[PDB]
Amino acid sequence: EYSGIIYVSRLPHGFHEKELSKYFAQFGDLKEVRLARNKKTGNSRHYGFLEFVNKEDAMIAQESMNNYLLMGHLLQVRVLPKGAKIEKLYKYKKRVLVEKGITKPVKQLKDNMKQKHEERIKKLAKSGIEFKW
Amino acid sequence: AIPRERVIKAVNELIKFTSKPEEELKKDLQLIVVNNKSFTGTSKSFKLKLLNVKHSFYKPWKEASATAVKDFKVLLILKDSDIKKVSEDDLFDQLDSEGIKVDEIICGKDLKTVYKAYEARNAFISQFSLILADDSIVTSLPKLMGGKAYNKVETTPISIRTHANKEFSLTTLTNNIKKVYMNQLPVKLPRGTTLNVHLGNLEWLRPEEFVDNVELISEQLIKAYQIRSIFIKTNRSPVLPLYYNQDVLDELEAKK
Amino acid sequence: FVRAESIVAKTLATSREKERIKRVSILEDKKAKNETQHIASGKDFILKITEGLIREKTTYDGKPALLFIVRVRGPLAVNIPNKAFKILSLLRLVETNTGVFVKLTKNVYPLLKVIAPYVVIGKPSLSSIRSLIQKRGRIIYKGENEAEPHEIVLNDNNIVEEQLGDHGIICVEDIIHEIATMGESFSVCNFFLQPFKLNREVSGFGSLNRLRKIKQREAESRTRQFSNAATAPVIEVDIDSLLAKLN
Amino acid sequence: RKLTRALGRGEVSSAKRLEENRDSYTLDHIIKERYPSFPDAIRDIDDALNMLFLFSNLPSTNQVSSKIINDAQKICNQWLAYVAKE
Amino acid sequence: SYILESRKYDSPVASLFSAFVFYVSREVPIDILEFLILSCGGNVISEAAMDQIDMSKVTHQIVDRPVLKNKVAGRTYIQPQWIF
Amino acid sequence: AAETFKLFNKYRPETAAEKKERLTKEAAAVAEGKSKQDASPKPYAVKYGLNHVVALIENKKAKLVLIANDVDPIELVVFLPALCKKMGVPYAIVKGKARLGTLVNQKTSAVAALTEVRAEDEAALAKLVSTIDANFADKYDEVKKHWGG
RNA sequence: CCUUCUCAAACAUUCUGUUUGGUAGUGAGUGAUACUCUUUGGAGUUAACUUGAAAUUGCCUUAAA
Repeated sequence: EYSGIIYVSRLPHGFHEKELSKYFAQFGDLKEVRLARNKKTGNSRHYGFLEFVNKEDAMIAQESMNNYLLMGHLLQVRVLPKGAKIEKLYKYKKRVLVEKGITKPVKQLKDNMKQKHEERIKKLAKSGIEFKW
Repeated sequence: AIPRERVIKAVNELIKFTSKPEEELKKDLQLIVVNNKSFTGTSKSFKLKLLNVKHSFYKPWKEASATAVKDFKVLLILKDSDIKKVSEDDLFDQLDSEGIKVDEIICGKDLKTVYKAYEARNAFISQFSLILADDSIVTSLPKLMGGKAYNKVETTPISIRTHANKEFSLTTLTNNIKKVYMNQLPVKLPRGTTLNVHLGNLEWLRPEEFVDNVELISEQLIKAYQIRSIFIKTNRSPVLPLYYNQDVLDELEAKK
Repeated sequence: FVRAESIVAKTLATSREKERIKRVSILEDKKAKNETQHIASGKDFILKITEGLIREKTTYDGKPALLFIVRVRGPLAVNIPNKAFKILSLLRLVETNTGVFVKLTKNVYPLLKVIAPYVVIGKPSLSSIRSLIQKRGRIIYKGENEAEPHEIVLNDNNIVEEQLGDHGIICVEDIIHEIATMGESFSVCNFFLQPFKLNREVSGFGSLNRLRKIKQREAESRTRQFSNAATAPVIEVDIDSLLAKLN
Repeated sequence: RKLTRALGRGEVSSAKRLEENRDSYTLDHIIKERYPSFPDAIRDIDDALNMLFLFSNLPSTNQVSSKIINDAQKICNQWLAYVAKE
Repeated sequence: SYILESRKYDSPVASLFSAFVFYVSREVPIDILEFLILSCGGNVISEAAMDQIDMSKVTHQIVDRPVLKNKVAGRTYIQPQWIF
Repeated sequence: AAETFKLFNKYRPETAAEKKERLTKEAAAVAEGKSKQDASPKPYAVKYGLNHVVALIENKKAKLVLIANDVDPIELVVFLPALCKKMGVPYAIVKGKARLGTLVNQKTSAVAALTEVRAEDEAALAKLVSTIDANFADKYDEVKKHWGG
């Protein structure tokens, strides 16, 4: 026998936990929802999970909406075994970038450039692709 | 200037490096990279700067693709009004005179209607080599056509200054497309320091002509972006310093 | 039950709106702070769309004047975003098909540009405003009796005396001068008027008027252009002709 | 009835076609019977003008079809202009 | 508007004030005085009329505000309530 | 169904008005300029007649099929689902034939067929038939099954 | 069950040359080339290649009823 956890996928854009919450509150006061975004420049990777309260609530939602169509994706939703433990996907944003540098001085990094210039020339020389200078 | 004989021995040495030990077509094409101080941060751009050249490699590319399979070819996208105004007959009068040919002209409605179905969108465009767009539409495109076009440097769209203000004429294009075919090359601005250019092939026009074209771009660009250094590779090779600029390295902590 | 299709279109259109309006917001911030290197066009622009229709282009080059402006519904998926909702609620345009006058300037020319898709825009005529203010106009009175928070019709220039005699104003055609001629700072009127609550153009839902509703919506699709482009022209129409319908 | 059929179906083009394809009514025989014609008509104009000039100052709203109102306005000022110039 | 085109009088009330020209204020109610001056031949000019587009024009002037300011020294003025 | 009709009403047919209008146009163009019946484009719309539709089947050309349930001599159409099953063709039963009368300009038709569609809707159709295949191949595959026990 | 930033200037006229600016992407992965930073934390930039929009886990109110 299955669990109240449900796995939905094949989602469109513009369909976020805001939408899932106000929609599936029609079916039940939810235990929990989670959505799949990318972690970097966070946008939807088009799937998610939920538990409403009950196994029966999950069953009827899946039965109702298994092959449901929308704007021109269609969702596929499935009922899961006992447990099966949504465990991850802290909701990730598009992060603010921060600049930790340049601490090391112009003189030292220029000497780094001077020595690794020659390092580059010798590694291409030993590849072997000879190069003067 | 850079030693042209360093360029010449570079091309012959990578010729032997490539001669003996899809895949070879990936390997053999030349890339030239520039490091600079910094590009524009916190401003994500997709524009292209059309750097003038004296000799185009697109005629070698077209002569190569007549035999080859990727079918080097062009696409055009335009405002809604001009499709009834323009046709292929005019450019077939004009551009075969020089010996080039435009494949197709498209409208934005066509673009959003039939080259939706993202698989089919990609599949429609992927055969095309050179993508060209309206000076008005260029900002609106990526909501429509998407970043799979923009990731590949060949497939990244380019404007053209079309509207002779006012009462746009075709002749304004039938010279301008000749200019950008024979005499200009578009180049991208990323974030950061690093910038690649898919410069060309070695089966195409000679290293002697490529050397002066490389001299032209370098003399244009040493002032453009305060650039740091220049290297070359062909699609795997670790970087060869051919221009090593350190007078600009002194200013980096001067900026802060 | 709430029809997820409706939900996602709602959210998507608000996404479009939130996008373009944050664009124009920090744009107009950049115009005002005048770092004006990276802008397509540093100047404003104007489209007087009139009569299969004719289209005429200019700039403001202000030279300010008056305008008359009305809430129309639309478009059709847009839950209220905060950063417009506050400014329009100041402007008293809610409970749609409400019409108010304004005087243009440079602080406020962006405000019309944000509220633009939600609203119809154009300049009125002397006959039009005459017919409007003579046939309509509604005012609260408070004083000396009768607390009575009732919107009460204009009958009385003694009310104009006792409420606007500080401005030296009686004889409501003087208000018409204040509006028409952009008179002495005009905010007495613009705070006072309780501006016009207009009539639904075609009520209906009989069959014959369903047709007319659809014609109305088609004409609106023809005549409205939501370019959303953040350099776009401001739209202007024949409100003189249109209030012949709506008044 | 035909229009509602066209709207519960579609073919709104033919609906518009059907709207254009009717003949609204006239009342000339009604007039010519009820007042024969001229001196009795001008005897009984007064109650018309009262309602007319009332409605032309009456404002537009629901239950009006304000086409009627601007029609009343123009026919009113036609009367005013004639009788003024005379 | 609604100009008439062709193709003894009301004795005396027609053509009273013949060859009169009244510069009428905007403050006064026009929509009835204009019917009468059209009845009895006279021209009107309102000041709002010219907003969009030597002893010539000022023959008569219509103002019925109780108080008026700033009155100037060049006022060859009557008030129109006599005419009313 | 709602999606289906959002689709189909785009590919609604030609009415008489548009036909005579088209005819007057191509009468204008046939004489002086051109016609190979190219003065007008290829039209693309529903194929709706029963005999013609079922003739198109076994050629076979129909991308999708719509079958009314409520036809009174039901023997007209009882064979059809088997037929499109056996030929492997995208059929589905609909609720009410008057709908089809809407979309091809009749009181009713009892069958609607698609064989040709412009390119923009190809994947839309593709997902559509995928949906109904996901409604028939798994849960109304059992239309003969479910004897009680 | 919405439907997309469709163009502006400078000049001199070119029956258009030059310059300026103007986009923040469907996601998923595939393998794998180079440059910055600072400490490994890889943060940001770098060849092209698949996928039916695919997919299971990276602290306002008349647009009513």
